[PDB]
Amino acid sequence: TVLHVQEIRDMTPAEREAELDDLKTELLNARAVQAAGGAPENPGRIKELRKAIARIKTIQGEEGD
Amino acid sequence: ARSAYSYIRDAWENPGDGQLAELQWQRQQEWRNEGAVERIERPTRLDKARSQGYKAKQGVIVARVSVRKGSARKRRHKAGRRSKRQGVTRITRRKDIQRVAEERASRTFPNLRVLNSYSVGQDGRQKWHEVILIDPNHPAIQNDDDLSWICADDQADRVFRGLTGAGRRNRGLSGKGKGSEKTRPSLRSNGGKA
Amino acid sequence: GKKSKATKKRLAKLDNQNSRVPAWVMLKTDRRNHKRRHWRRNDTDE
Amino acid sequence: TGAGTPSQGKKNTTTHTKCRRCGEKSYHTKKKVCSSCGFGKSAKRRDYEWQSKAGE
Amino acid sequence: SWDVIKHPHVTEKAMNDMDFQNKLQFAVDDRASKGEVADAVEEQYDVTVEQVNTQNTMDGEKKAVVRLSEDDDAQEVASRI
RNA sequence: GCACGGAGGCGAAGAACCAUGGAUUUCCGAAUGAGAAUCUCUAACAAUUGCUUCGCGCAAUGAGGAACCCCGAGAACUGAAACAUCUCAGUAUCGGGAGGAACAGAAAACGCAAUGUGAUGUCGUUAGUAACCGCGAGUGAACGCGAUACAGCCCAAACC
RNA sequence: AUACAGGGUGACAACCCCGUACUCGAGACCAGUACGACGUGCGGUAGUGCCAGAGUAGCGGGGGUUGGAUAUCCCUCGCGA
RNA sequence: GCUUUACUGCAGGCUGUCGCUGAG
Ligand SMILES: [Cl-]
Ligand SMILES: [Cl-]
Ligand SMILES: [K+]
Ligand SMILES: [Mg+2]
Ligand SMILES: [Mg+2]
Ligand SMILES: [Mg+2]
Ligand SMILES: [Mg+2]
Ligand SMILES: [Mg+2]
Ligand SMILES: [Mg+2]
Ligand SMILES: [Mg+2]
Ligand SMILES: [Mg+2]
Ligand SMILES: [Mg+2]
Ligand code: NA
Ligand code: NA
Ligand code: NA
Ligand code: NA
Ligand code: NA
Ligand code: NA
Ligand code: NA
Ligand code: NA
Ligand code: NA
Ligand code: NA
Ligand code: NA
Ligand code: NA
Ligand code: NA
Repeated sequence: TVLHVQEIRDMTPAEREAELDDLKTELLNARAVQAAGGAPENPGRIKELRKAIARIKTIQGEEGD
Repeated sequence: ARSAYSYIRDAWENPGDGQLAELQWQRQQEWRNEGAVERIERPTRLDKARSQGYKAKQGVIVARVSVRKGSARKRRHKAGRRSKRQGVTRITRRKDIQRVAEERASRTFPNLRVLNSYSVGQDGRQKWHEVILIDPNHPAIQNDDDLSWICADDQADRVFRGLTGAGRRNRGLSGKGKGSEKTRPSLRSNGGKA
Repeated sequence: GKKSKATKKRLAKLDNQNSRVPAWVMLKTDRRNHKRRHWRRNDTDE
Repeated sequence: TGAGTPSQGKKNTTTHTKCRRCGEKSYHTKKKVCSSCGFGKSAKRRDYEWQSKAGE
Repeated sequence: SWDVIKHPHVTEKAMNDMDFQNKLQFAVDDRASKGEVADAVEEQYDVTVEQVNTQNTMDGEKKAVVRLSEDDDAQEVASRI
């Protein structure tokens, strides 16, 4: 959602990897707030981050890296 | 006039007389120390070989196969069996030694398929037959009009389905007339009565 | 008796399946875990 | 010493375990062969025509 | 590609080790060796790793006990997440 | 998703849903580097073959599938009012294998004997006829006709 | 009404909704088949004993199988054009 | 199920002969 398709393609081979490692870290700091019984969650997002990483990797392979 | 082949073919009409007999008595000695399935470089019976499908090409293989002589190596019945089914010695298989040879061979060379076969002697305790196999995955043969068909999928593991020449002969499918009632088009569709 | 890294996982799954159906699925279906395995009364595999 | 109740007490040897191939608890760890799928004995799944009626 | 660190194990016991011993407990993939656990930790939180103790849980996962050098403070690291 | 809660999110950047093509696709598994009850140990077509730059370089096999199909191995209860040939029955079961269908197939055929027909299946009939059988119980075709669908070919050798 | 098949819908529905008839489109199968085109060359006479598949045709002994009777098909032993 | 000089068989042992199998 907060990250669309075209945009993933407009990036350079290095930006996908940079953004991927940015989201991977947010998703990782997400599972920690949850594993900590945390309540300030926003359920839709922890789901999105997963689907975003899919979209990014899906495109990485599509562009030849 | 007579071809060179016609000599080899004639010599083999009586393998017990002349030079061939002097030859058999020799080779056989070397043949008895050899394994069951041995790949030889050239057909012993060049004529017969060619007349069966042989060609000096890439993907055409020949091999000799030795089998024990005898009758049904049938084990005796352990449970109750009436007098008639009590056989072990006498009864023989419904599959001839030549055909057994073709299979031992096709197996030894999985990827290859069996063209044909032929006898090459026998002593007091074994019989030999040579076997012509073909590599249906080799372009030489896929392109060779005269052998092309053997590549067809529905030709795979043919020797095992009795599709050989020696197979149809064993299945009683020689004569298109009298006697073939119970064999054509197949033994199983005739309830196995031949 | 000693166990393997693998067996130890199987046992674990076998224990997680042994939990009750969430009180919330109750309300969502508007209305029973048929695979409740007691330790003494029942026997797992292996 | 009866073969019954009293001889049930020694039964603490392990035999048929979870077969890696078919997923049954029929892998005889002393023979390393499955009683169900045949894994360990045949490359082909063990199957017999008598696991069902004749005309079926 | 599999991730080494799954998430921080937060429990009454985990806190104890963290407070009085400067230890961080984790939830990690079961193929991840002590050595691997080490690296991924130093890399993810920027610290110096002393020792790692592993254990395969009755929860299908592996549990990593990682101790940070006398230079870094555990309580401070686990709080920013 | 079933699955109708709670919180939250997604959708006019046209989501859901559907169709087609593509990506990803853990470990065991023919399971193939080697070992193992789904995990482990230090680069791999393991094994058997074929072609071979004779280097696993290029390839092949393996195993699954409701039943059908093809080649092999082949019962007994039962019927015969007992029972041994015979029957059940080439049935059940077992071994090996192919395809989408298999198999068979272009006469060293038929033999309504003819001045005749003209590859092979299959359907109908011939026919429970001929033939077999402690001539007991029981087993049991073909040519032919009428239909369906049709289609005909290639080596070996002579001579180069 | 070329549509009174069937279903849904708070009771028995052609006309409330899905559909039904009519017409149309797409895939798959038929099938890389039918037809067409390209090359190759069909056939015929006279002469010539140059060529045409062997443990085969076939015989005998022993088993089996078949409706196959002497006259089914197969296997094995021995002999063999 | 067992038995035997019950009926019919079968392995098995003994034996002639055939082939393997040749020289004076
Ligand atoms: Cl074959
Ligand atoms: Cl006629
Ligand atoms: K009987
Ligand atoms: Mg430990
Ligand atoms: Mg392995
Ligand atoms: Mg009886
Ligand atoms: Mg009776
Ligand atoms: Mg048929
Ligand atoms: Mg009678
Ligand atoms: Mg019969
Ligand atoms: Mg007739
Ligand atoms: Mg009979
Ligand atoms: Na083969
Ligand atoms: Na027969
Ligand atoms: Na128990
Ligand atoms: Na967890
Ligand atoms: Na998939
Ligand atoms: Na391969
Ligand atoms: Na190689
Ligand atoms: Na009776
Ligand atoms: Na009786
Ligand atoms: Na007539
Ligand atoms: Na009789
Ligand atoms: Na004979
Ligand atoms: Na008894």
